[PDB]
Amino acid sequence: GNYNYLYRLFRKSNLKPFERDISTEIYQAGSTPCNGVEGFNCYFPLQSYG
Amino acid sequence: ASVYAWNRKRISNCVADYSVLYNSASFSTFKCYGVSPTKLNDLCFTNVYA
Repeated sequence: GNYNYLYRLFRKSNLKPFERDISTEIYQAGSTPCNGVEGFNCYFPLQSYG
Repeated sequence: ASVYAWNRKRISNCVADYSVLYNSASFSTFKCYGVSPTKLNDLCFTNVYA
């Protein structure tokens, strides 16, 4: 498994053309705020291809 | 019901509030495979099999 290539699974909004997002901030996927901490409906935005 | 005789409920002719279902913290698994959880309140479907 080559897991070195990653894509942004989760983001709040669509990008502009020629816009790059490298910010590794947590995403809030539910009603509960995450406060930078993983948990229920709190996921890392960057997931790797298998 | 049991899993060999799973109960199928037909959800139709009604308006469905998926935000209450999605914001509930009792659910340990909420995984969608053909739609988005945040767009369930925006999309429309003919019927739902539960």
